[PDB]
Amino acid sequence: AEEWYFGKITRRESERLLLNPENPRGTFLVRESETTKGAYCLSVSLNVAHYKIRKLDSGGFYITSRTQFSSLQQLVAYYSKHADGLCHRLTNVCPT
Amino acid sequence: PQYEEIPI
Ligand SMILES: [Co+2]
Repeated sequence: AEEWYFGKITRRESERLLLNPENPRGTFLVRESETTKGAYCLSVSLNVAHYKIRKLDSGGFYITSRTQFSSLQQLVAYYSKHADGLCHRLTNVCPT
Repeated sequence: PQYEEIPI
């Protein structure tokens, strides 16, 4: 649950790590958002896309309202099976 | 600049 979580890393640095030529499409990491407090961000790779992971006041997370999760790990497991709206399916955890 | 949105 920690592997793909890079925490407080900048958007610029997440793009720099994801854009490594060794990383296949679908390489990703989850991080804290720099513009929206309380929310996270899923960065996936070749270009990088950034998705805001919003948090409901009751608890859960979601990128789009039609697909909600109890946690970041439930969100990651879901998009690792189907991109379902994302640019690509989550395939690889970004190397440190 | 911005973020990608899952299409509606
Ligand atoms: Co299927």
